[PDB]
Amino acid sequence: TLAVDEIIETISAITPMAQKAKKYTPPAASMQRSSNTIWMPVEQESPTQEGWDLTDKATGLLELNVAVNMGEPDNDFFQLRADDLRDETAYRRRIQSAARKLANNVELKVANMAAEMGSLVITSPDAIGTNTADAWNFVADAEEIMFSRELNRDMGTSYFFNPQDYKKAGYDLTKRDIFGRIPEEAYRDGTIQRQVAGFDDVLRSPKLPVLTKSTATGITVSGAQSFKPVAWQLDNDGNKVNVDNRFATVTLSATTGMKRGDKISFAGVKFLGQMAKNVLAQDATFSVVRVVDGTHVEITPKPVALDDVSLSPEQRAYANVNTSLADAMAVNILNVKDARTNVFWADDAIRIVSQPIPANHELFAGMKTTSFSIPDVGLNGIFATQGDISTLSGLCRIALWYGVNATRPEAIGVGLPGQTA
Amino acid sequence: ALNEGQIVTLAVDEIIETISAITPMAQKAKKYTPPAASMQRSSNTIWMPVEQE
Amino acid sequence: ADDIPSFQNPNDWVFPWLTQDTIQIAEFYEVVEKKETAFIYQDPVTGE
Amino acid sequence: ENRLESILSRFDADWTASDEARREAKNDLFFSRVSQWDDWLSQYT
Repeated sequence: TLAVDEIIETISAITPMAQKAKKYTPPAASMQRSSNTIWMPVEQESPTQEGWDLTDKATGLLELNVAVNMGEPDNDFFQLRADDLRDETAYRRRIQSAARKLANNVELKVANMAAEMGSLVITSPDAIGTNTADAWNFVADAEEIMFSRELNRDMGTSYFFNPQDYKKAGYDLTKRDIFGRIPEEAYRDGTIQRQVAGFDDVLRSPKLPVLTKSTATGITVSGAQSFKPVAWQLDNDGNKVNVDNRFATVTLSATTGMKRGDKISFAGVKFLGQMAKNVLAQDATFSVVRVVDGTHVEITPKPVALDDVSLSPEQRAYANVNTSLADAMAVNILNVKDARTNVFWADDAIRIVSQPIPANHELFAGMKTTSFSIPDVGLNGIFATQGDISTLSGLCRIALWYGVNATRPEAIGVGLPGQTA
Repeated sequence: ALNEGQIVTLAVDEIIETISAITPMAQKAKKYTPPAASMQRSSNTIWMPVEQE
Repeated sequence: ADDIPSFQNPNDWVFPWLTQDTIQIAEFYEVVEKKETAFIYQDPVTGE
Repeated sequence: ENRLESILSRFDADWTASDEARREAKNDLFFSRVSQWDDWLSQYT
């Protein structure tokens, strides 16, 4: 048996979304007592009254907020036998592969969260390679829906194609019967362009999810409902507890065939100009976040109605939907067919909270803990090693404690080509 | 007013002392440190003589 | 002197027969580097 | 905030950091000054 040290490298993955996502490291000492949840305010919107005599019409101040928290460690526990030779030959390569897999898992979490809590939904009735400049139209629809809603894009925007649609865009570019500079670039290399239709970062991602179609049909809103912006509310004991602004529990006729990730739109509700409060020509799109009970769901954009008479003026200043729900409004599902999602967002919509695992303390004697800097994704974990003779082995564990958060779900989007049938 | 703002909880860390005891007998009692780790068996005790009469 | 002090004993179990019957205290020295005001006088004899 | 707590935290950190070297140095001093037979666990005979 002849054997060498030559390695046949087999995989090489890329992690653009995790790299681009901002990473937050709040103080662990305070986070320990705050139950790993920290609250951040939201940009304040003020009401407006016009007239001369405004007696007893003075409003109040209302500032809503969101909350960001984390999950559980994403470890690489594995036991290593000392006597075996195929383990000594493989230990260090296993450590390297563990680092790469942890980075890949972080990227997968980012992509899935972005594609599942993306309020803005752009859909197409056919494939991208159907008409000329259809990929450009797909990007421009997203850019226009972000522009019309007046969403803050100071940090920057991003658009991630899946490889199939990226290839379709390149094919559309190269079938132009001409060669300027963009067509020659799209011919020599597969890249369409670094900036398209107003986005300042257009990339392709191999780890974008596939949005399986929803079997839900014939669902109507059960009972007229009103959702009111609020910052805190009183609990049973009278204490004021904060309220997250990126959720709203609606009651439907029956939540069968719905899951986390589907996109819905009620018949009648229309988007607003956020700051200016002008009715748009586009249907309001929501993403169902959690299917609680059997007749309720939780949608991520809270549907504050401009025509709601039960809203105080300061609450109505935050309205993003031109009307409320009226006990019969049929809800149309938007993902009626499987499609690998293209995902666009504002760069300050997805963040990655991270925390240390203080296993270097004097409490954990008998085991050695050091730090472990993940490449690609810029994160820290711990690398802990312990021994054992009850099995004559050693345990190695690479732990990483973080959590992806979507602070502005109204900024993230989802592109769905070919949503016919 | 109706300033529906944001509410936090402030747990500050200046403790309130409640317990203050004294040990007047143990301090008076003499301490000894023999190097005999067999006393765990409780049948191994140190024998010391008594002044003769 | 009546309030007998105590501190982390550096001699854990001296092992002749009996303890030294000692009292432990600590002195903590700390150095602070800071800018402090200085006055520029004129020497009546000579030298600015 | 408490001066006592800050001083004690600093002292405890240094004391736990210098634990092994201090133990070895104390053992060296005892070995070189008092006796080379440290037999108190050997009392089972």
